[PDB]
Amino acid sequence: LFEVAWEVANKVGGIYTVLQTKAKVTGDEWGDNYFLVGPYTEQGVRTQVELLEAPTPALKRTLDSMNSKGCKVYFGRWLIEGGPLVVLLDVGASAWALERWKGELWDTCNIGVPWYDREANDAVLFGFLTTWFLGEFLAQSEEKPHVVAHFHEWLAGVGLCLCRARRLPVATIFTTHATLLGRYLCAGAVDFYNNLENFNVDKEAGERQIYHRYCMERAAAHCAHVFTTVSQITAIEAQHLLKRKPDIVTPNGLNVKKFSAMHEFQNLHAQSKARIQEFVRGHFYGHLDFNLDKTLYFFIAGRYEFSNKGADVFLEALARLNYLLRVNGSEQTVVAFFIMPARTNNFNVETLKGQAVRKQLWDTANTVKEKFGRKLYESLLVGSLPDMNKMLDKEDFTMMKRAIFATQRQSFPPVCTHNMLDDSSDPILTTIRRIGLFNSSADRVKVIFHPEFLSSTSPLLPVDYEEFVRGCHLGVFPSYYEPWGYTPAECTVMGIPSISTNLSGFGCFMEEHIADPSAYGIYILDRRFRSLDDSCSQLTSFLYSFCQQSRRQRIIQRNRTERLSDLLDWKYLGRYYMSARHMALSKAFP
Amino acid sequence: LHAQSKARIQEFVRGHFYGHLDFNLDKTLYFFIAGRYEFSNKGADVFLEALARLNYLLRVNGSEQTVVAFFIMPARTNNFNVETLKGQAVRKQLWDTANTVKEKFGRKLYESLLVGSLPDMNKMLDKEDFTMMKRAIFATQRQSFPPVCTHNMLDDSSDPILTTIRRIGLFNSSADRVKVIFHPEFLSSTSPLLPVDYEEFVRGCHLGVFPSYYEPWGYTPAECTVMGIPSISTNLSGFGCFMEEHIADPSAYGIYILDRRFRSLDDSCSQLTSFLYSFCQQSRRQRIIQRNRTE
Amino acid sequence: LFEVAWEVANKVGGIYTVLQTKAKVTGDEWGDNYFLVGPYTEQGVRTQVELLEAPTPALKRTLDSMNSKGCKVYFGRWLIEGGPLVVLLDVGASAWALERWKGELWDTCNIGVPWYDREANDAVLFGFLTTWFLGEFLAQSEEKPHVVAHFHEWLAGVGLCLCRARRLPVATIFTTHATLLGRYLCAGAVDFYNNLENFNVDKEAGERQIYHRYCMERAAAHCAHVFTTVSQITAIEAQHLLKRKPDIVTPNGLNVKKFSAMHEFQNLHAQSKARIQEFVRGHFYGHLDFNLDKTLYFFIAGRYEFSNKGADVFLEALARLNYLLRVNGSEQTVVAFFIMPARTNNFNVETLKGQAVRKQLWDTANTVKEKFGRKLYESLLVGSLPDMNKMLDKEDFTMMKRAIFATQRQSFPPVCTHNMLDDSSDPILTTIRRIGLFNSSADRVKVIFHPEFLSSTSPLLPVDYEEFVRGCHLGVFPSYYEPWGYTPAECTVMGIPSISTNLSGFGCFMEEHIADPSAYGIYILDRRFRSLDDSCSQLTSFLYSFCQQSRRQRIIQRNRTERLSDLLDWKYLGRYYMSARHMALSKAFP
Ligand SMILES: O=c1ccn([C@@H]2O[C@H](COP(=O)(O)OP(=O)(O)O)[C@@H](O)[C@H]2O)c(=O)[nH]1
Ligand SMILES: O=c1ccn([C@@H]2O[C@H](COP(=O)(O)OP(=O)(O)O)[C@@H](O)[C@H]2O)c(=O)[nH]1
Ligand SMILES: O=c1ccn([C@@H]2O[C@H](COP(=O)(O)OP(=O)(O)O)[C@@H](O)[C@H]2O)c(=O)[nH]1
Ligand SMILES: O=P(O)(O)OC[C@@H]1O[C@@H](O)[C@H](O)[C@H](O)[C@H]1O
Ligand SMILES: O=P(O)(O)OC[C@@H]1O[C@@H](O)[C@H](O)[C@H](O)[C@H]1O
Ligand SMILES: O=P(O)(O)OC[C@@H]1O[C@@H](O)[C@H](O)[C@H](O)[C@H]1O
Ligand SMILES: OC[C@H]1O[C@H](O)[C@H](O)[C@@H](O)[C@@H]1O
Ligand SMILES: OC[C@H]1O[C@H](O)[C@H](O)[C@@H](O)[C@@H]1O
Ligand SMILES: OC[C@H]1O[C@H](O)[C@H](O)[C@@H](O)[C@@H]1O
Repeated sequence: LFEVAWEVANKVGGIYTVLQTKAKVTGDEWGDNYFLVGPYTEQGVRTQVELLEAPTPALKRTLDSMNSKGCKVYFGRWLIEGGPLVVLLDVGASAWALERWKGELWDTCNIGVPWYDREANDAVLFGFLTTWFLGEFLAQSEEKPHVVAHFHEWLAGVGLCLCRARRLPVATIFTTHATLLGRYLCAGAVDFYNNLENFNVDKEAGERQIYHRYCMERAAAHCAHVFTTVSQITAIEAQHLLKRKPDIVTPNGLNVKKFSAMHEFQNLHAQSKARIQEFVRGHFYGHLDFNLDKTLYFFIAGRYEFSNKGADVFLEALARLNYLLRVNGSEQTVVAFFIMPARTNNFNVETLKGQAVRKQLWDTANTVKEKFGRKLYESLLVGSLPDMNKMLDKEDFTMMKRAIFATQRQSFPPVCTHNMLDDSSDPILTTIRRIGLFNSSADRVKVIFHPEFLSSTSPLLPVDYEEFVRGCHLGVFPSYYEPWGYTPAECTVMGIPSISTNLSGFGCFMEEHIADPSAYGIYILDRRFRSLDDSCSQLTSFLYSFCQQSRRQRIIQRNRTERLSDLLDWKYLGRYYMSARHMALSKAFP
Repeated sequence: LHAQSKARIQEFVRGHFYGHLDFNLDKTLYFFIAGRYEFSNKGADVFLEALARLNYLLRVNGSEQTVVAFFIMPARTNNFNVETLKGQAVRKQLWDTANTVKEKFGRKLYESLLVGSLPDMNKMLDKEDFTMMKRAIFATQRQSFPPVCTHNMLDDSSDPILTTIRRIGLFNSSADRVKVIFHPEFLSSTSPLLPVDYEEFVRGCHLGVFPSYYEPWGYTPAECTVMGIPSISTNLSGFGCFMEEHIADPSAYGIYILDRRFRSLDDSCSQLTSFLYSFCQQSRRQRIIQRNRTE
Repeated sequence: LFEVAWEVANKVGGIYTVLQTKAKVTGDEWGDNYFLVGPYTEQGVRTQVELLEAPTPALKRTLDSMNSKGCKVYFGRWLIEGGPLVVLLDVGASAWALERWKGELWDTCNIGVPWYDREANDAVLFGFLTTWFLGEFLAQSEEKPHVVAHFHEWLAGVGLCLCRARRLPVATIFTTHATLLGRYLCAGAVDFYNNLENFNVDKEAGERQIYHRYCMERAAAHCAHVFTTVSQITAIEAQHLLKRKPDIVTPNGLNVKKFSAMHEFQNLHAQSKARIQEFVRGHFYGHLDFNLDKTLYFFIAGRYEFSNKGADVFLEALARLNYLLRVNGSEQTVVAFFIMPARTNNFNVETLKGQAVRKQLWDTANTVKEKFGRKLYESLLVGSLPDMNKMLDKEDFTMMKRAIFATQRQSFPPVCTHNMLDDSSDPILTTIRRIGLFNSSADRVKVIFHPEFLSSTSPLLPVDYEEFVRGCHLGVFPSYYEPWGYTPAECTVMGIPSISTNLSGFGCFMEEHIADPSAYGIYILDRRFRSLDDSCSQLTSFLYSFCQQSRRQRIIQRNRTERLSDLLDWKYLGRYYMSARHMALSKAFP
């Protein structure tokens, strides 16, 4: 098996997660005949990969057959023990002969990549290197086994045509997880779901680009022995646009972390929410005028797509929910996070300063705490109950007064934790300042935009993504166009209720698998049969309905949402890959 | 008190010089010049010239000693800069990561001691904690040099201190034997960074250099000597004049009286450099004895 | 060099400390030609010794020359890096032929050991083994060097006669640190210092025993090329009783631990006194009616000799000082420790229970402390100064009341921390209950008898001896008969003022080395020209005078006492051993 892809060592939301979750089961069920191919980027990928430059059995012949011939191929383990013997390929090591590879592409399939975008050039170069490695392996192994080559996305789709030109006896499977042409039309301010058969692919390809990419994608789909897509909705645009109906639907699964107790995810949520509460206390210093027990943490994560990931409708719903909470005289407050990576330069002074003063207050309270504890210990040793007024003197009251005065703040807490280099052109900040949300005292919702992926080694918010998601209360992902949707998937795996859409692969998958959804925390939101304003109103209604329920109802809802983890497990969802491999073997050679 | 305050200053230095802790901290001496922001009156130009010269001698002498010189002179700022707060944040993030590995190691060691078997030291730490230590080490990697000013001043092109610092080529580099930290604000016990009031910080330093040209009496050296810290006064100062005829043979009690009346500016700078180097050469025992004599 | 002795691996107050302190300088000045010989006891001595059974250079010939011949010889390092290549000898391994060794002793010097005491039989067996090892080494080394053999005490004195019988060409030095006959006459309720020339050695030897021991000691003194003693007072009884005037006086030194700062011993004293204060709070639970800042810690340590170490006079002085402190209306209190090992079975329930309730109160105060700190942190985060009455609720007051009630105690704290198996015959407890000292509320002095050596791994008092001594305030050692005195020596080395005697080697040594003593914390107490009652009165006066001075005076006195460490340093006191070695070399062979 060869699961060649571009995201194996570099962290990107797509491809990387599905491969990392699949590797364990796909290796334990099959064995050491599982091989993974990907690129090399000088970004720290070697930190997570245990490279094996020295010769190693289980395809030891290529190391002394081709490595010392002007190429660069490594063998790694990934630090994940699913037996993922990964074949890492360097991109910049072999780039001096791009002209001959372009000529080879011209001879074979009249395709290639223009010099405008280096991403696709690197993808094609990696495809050439992968094809050379696979051919060398077949030559060295005397063609005794019939290996199956599987391809993900267009970043590794040139392998299909390269192998078909050379007629290598392998079973070809191609699985596209996102028709990028659909992605770039859905961002073109044009309706995409009302009609699909009225699109002219060649006319649209090129004004927004995606002409060579579309051509190579369709060539791979046609020439691949087995074609596959993520959701049933994915197959719909695949057969209507690429004119190649997928052989079988292959829903995306996850490696659920089973605990010895059913309620351990609740404890993880409690701890992570405590950490988020510490961050909130840091950010809203001098403005802690709202109860923190009535605070709910909403969030929308993923790549920074405004109209595709559904951030405009979420912000409109947040403004409306703020208006209803203000006019209803409610003590509930909602802190909404926005984890969408936009380029910054560093943090702003306000956020780091807020964390600093929060922990300075923590230190001052600690000091008074040890002094009080020592005096109380003396009193208990003597045998007299404290009268509570003889312990604290004038100096510690003086320093508490000084600390309180130092934390006084007149400006409002910032909406962005980082210092972005383009604030006049950022959609999120623009609409935030348009809808009049500035974390004010009167505001019932507080927006925090964290334009960066979460990491466990960050100066502020020392939580990785999974822990932070476990800490939140509701994940709102009203995405207009996205094939499957991972973020709601692990939200429901970790027990957090989520707001999906009927235009999403996750929402569609959970639509017909459960009778009466939204009773299990899956607030499916209709975006196909409703206008934008109606969808915003429905999102506001869903948010308010989540707000009105008490703590017991929230706990019960989280339990019900967690109970659905078995649907997205790779044990249940891995059978489709096995079926695809069986069809590929039957088509190529029994 | 000096030991505790120097420990706090060491924590601040570790925060500021994160990813650049290539110098021994036991060979680090903390000089400072405090008071109101007068350049030619409080003697900040001559101090910076002497700092540059002492850096040159320490570099050409192959010395392991390093000197961190503080400049507490209030100039109007707007807030801190991102680099300094970020440095404190990553320092205490490393502290938290080391703490986490520390509790895990302590629990495993407690289990081993309860069983009755001496640790073999390789069965305790697994792959995950090594992974997070590697990630923490990578996160603290830094390519830019530590800043010379902890705050964000609104006029850097017209500040005398920063101008002469960038003129004398001092940027807290790895090769630099002296590191300059300009803190344009009075110290306070309730500050987000450096949570020390002025007296505690002065107790933590090693030598207070106040080569003031014109000032009537001089308080800063007075409480420096009251708290035991050796000081460098001048014969144009009221404190220096007062201590001149009250003690036979000064500079044997930590009062490095510096002549600025009968000497030119260059000669005064050379004498200040000689005094700084002489303070640098003496060992820990000599420093302790000198602090006792000054107290 | 061969510093053969019985206390090299087993912990005994004498011999062990002097050898362990000397080894560093005597090895750094000379080198790897330094060899140490001692016995083997199955008591954990191998834990502190890195045995080298495998062959090792620097006398590698004996390992393959004699070890595989029915004997048992090891090579060790001691874990002390003074280069102490120690030659460890097993005692029980070679004991099957004691009859032939007894016959050899009869042939050589008409000496030996009767079967009443196994200590001296083991000593003689170890002496035979040492002589065999030394002879084998000379045979293997072709007698190229002229090694010097030095002997300590009568536990290794048979080596002198054994080597003299065989006429081995070595330079013999013998250093007796205690004339044991003097020790056992001074405990016989007979005056010993008024006259020395009127004693009949043979008549006294045997009724109290020490006949064979005395004979072999005097034979070693006569036959040794160089004879040496600890103090000038030691030489006095040596020449008047053994009839062999020592060649030179060899005062006992110590390896002083120099710190980078002069005042570090003050900080060590502060920390150790804090630990002793924790122990006192544990022991006196429910009876902490006295200020702990006015508490002074006196102690008398060493082996359990009542009339020789001066414990009766110390207890009489403690009772008198208690009477004066009571009638003077003083707030000062004195806790007097008695570290004298007597056999026990385990601790008593009261002391362990007291430590337990002390740390239970510590835990309860801690719990209230975290609750208070969290509430205070919330208040400071809000921005409001605490009003100090809204934080503590009824439950934590309830548990503080319950804890206070649980620590109520009606019986007085015990005087002995352990459970001794003979309380009706213990001199210390007998005189304590006679002088009416029971740690009462009215008592101004509190006596704690700890019948065991201090250790760092004890369930209570987790302090080794040096740390505890650093923590105390005054070491009272009014010893009647003891040759030199180590305990006051390291008391003054570590800065603690001490009360020595003019009958002591340390007191005599410090008498003529400093003008006007007792101005440096050395309270020399006259016991030769004064009666017992007068000595007790002088001790009471010294204790009261120490009590009256304030904290500043105590600190200054500790500084002055610490300044005298250079007198007892081995650098200054090691020249006498060098002189003795030079005389031995001159007498044996130039
Ligand atoms: O701060 C973040 C936010 C998102 N993700 C990852 O990004 C993926 C989102 O994938 P999705 O299919 O939702 O959309 P994509 O970002 O791939 O377009 C999830 O698997 C997350 O694990 C992350 O690692 N850190
Ligand atoms: O960070 C600082 C620096 C200086 N000072 C005070 O400023 C005074 C300096 O007075 P001096 O006579 O040296 O000169 P002045 O500043 O009055 O001109 C000293 O007493 C210090 O206590 C302070 O409080 N904090
Ligand atoms: O709790 C104790 C008490 C005493 N000692 C040691 O016992 C020795 C006392 O020797 P000294 O010459 O005072 O009298 P000895 O006990 O040898 O007769 C000192 O060196 C101490 O180090 C000890 O290790 N722990
Ligand atoms: O954050 P909430 O919705 O109020 O949930 C409250 C918390 O949920 C879970 O983490 C646990 O059951 C906690 O015990 C509970 O306090
Ligand atoms: O900072 P230094 O000059 O090296 O002084 C070293 C320190 O001085 C004092 O604070 C104390 O004596 C400390 O015990 C000592 O370690
Ligand atoms: O126990 P005392 O005799 O009262 O001595 C008091 C203590 O002595 C030394 O340990 C130190 O100087 C301490 O700073 C001091 O508090
Ligand atoms: O369909 C699988 C997932 O990965 C894809 O590459 C897309 O980035 C994401 O939107 C999709 O949900
Ligand atoms: O002379 C007394 C002190 O206070 C004065 O006001 C000056 O500011 C200062 O330089 C002087 O040393
Ligand atoms: O004289 C040296 C020291 O060790 C001796 O063996 C005695 O036990 C002790 O009292 C003496 O002070």
